[PDB]
Amino acid sequence: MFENITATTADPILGLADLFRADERPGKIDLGIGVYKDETGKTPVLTSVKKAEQYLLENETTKNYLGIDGIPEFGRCTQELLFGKGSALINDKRARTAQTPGGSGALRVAADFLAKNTSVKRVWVSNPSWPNHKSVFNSAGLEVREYAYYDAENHTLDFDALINSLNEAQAGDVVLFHGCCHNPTGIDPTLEQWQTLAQLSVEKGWLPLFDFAYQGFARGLEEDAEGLRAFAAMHKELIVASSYSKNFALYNERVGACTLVAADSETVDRAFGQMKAAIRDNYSSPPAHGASVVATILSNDALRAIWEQELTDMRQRIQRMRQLFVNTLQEKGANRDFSFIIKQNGMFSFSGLTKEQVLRLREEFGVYAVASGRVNVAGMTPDNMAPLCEAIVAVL
Amino acid sequence: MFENITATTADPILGLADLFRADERPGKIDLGIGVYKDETGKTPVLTSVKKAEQYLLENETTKNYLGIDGIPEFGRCTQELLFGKGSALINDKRARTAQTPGGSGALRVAADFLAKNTSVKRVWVSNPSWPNHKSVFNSAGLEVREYAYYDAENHTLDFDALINSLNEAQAGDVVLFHGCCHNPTGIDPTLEQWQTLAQLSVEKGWLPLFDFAYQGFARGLEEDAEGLRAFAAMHKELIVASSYSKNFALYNERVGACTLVAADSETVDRAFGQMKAAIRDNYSSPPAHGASVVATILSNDALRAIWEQELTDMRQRIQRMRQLFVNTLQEKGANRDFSFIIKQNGMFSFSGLTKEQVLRLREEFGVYAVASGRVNVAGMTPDNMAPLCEAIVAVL
Ligand SMILES: O=C(O)CCc1ccccc1
Ligand SMILES: O=C(O)CCc1ccccc1
Repeated sequence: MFENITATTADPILGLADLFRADERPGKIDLGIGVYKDETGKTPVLTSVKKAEQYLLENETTKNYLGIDGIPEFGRCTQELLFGKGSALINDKRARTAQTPGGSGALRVAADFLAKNTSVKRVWVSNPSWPNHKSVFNSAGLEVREYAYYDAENHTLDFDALINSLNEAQAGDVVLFHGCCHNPTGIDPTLEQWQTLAQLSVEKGWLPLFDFAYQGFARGLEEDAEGLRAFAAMHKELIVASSYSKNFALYNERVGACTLVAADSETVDRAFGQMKAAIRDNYSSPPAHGASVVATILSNDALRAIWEQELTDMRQRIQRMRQLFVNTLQEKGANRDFSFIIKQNGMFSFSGLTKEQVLRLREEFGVYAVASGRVNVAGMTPDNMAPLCEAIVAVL
Repeated sequence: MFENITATTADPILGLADLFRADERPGKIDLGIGVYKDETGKTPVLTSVKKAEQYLLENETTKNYLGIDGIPEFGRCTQELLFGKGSALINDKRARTAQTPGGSGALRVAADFLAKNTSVKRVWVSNPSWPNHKSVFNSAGLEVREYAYYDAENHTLDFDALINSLNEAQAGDVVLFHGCCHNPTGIDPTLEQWQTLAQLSVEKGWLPLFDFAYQGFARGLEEDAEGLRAFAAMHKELIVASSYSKNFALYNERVGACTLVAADSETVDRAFGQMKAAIRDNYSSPPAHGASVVATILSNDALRAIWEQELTDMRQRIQRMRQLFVNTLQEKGANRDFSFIIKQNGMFSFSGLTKEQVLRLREEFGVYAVASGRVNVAGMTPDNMAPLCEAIVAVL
């Protein structure tokens, strides 16, 4: 049965770790997968996470199965982060949260739930795009269409092209939005743009799906949720697939959430029953450790303030690497204006490298960016900056 | 888009956790979900597990993503536990293991893999079966057929009927076997029957899939793997969905494995690529914490001797409860001979109780069993035995 299985296209991002590891060039540099690094080029455990885990070591008395939807206090903390403490969504009990294995898990759960229980047939995603969106949604039998998003001459959100692109999108189509730190462009709608989009989505009868993996990385926790909250103020229904992988540097514990919102409690509770059925046929119930850490941190005043400052330190270091990055490129002999890189949010820099230029950075310099030309600014340090910028300049 | 979604109960068995929880009667007894309890009626974290978490707290330096297939040492330890240390499957590099969130996650991964990459159309499952086998495989678009298994008269394998009912299983069909402690019946093939079954499937051209969640709970670690290894010795191709939820009392950390076996190394690597693609389309990569614990324990000599003793203590306690259970059924004047229960492997007794008797147990006595009549013997203590036995006696 297995002799004739055909090999797959390597994943443009995930496949990068093996290719990087196998490269024998001394001085190779990994700017691929979006993991935050410190000044030393390490990805450490957060001290607030270590404190929470020590707490769990001392105090946990069982590993008994969580509910299918996970730790209740986790869902409750997720909803405050997403919607704001005194939110009308929370007071009206209009939202149900399933703790999932990562925002990835939340995406797949959303996709299965929608394919099995609704009339949804397509999801609209942005180009440039995050590859797993089309992969996850297609696997659940959903068709995926692209909307336009980016002006590549100006390195700007092309707002009219976004809207014109979606003239197409019908009532009961899903439209996917990145809550902040658009992956890969780093360009986000303004508040006013978020409000226009929200109003258009209501009028068009779209079902909004927010992929929210970077809360805290654009401007800060509350300001990063403005876009989502503006959609939340307008809509009877939406889904949020959120992650704690990046904001807690908890990548490998797979901590995320699928939040369902509907017009009232009755409806959301009833629809959430079928979300649980979608999880049943998948991984059955979610992993306790990472979510308990996040719930422990978010529930304790003192721990939370420790985490919040760690998060801003992460964000400030990336801002510093972005200034250093555009400065070093100039100094290494790039003509070009690269100031547009300073105003991209999140972990990445995106300009306009072709696949050919990316492959050359790799073969010739051992510098690994993603096939799309996306570079991990958060993987840059004062020590790799010079060789990495020299590599980039040579391929321009 | 959500208003017409219909009320449902998701997982029937996990659904019992809630039914049990919401019940306000103080003498309620839980005999549903297969979770081990100690003498005090608690589900403690294992000492070996606490020791491992302690080590991890003290020594982990990163939460950077695992590879799609998880911790390499976890994979190694799994295949050794599965196939034996000297195995030709290991030396010949014919097996690839992905760490998954539970054996449940492994079943889903296996099903998507098959649905997507092979011409497998149907999966044959025992009668009776674990309920989630059917819904998992159906969710991936695979027909599920039933084979004869349990002789509900002799409380025995109806082996000849099993072979008759599999006559129509075609070359390239999947046949699902439980590695040991068949759930729910507690009746496993003998080694000789396993050997007959291994011969037949080679002859018939079936793809065997093993659900192996109870290694160590029938007779012991190596003894329980005998059926699997008799299949491994004969087959070109094979899939194992194994779990550490029960043997490490680690239910909520979601620790399992999907093992793929093919004829040679090139074949298994090319197909495993597509297994990785099925995971990428799903939760992307598995949770580190639980599997780290298991890898920590299995690769350190003293730590694993502590674990094996704890597992021995779990099995030995269950057997003492089985004996106490039939004896006190008798003493309470039971109107059927329940000595057949002594012969069942694992955590359960499949007792022959009807749906009516199950509902009356729940309603009159606050004793909660699975609707099939399966009761969790591992949830029985000396303290709850007499009340639960008077309950069963009254409904017979
Ligand atoms: O590099 C990224 O885009 C973020 C990390 C990631 C990559 C692929 C799947 C899940 C998370
Ligand atoms: O009770 C059982 O059959 C074992 C525990 C379990 C139940 C449902 C999903 C995963 C594991």
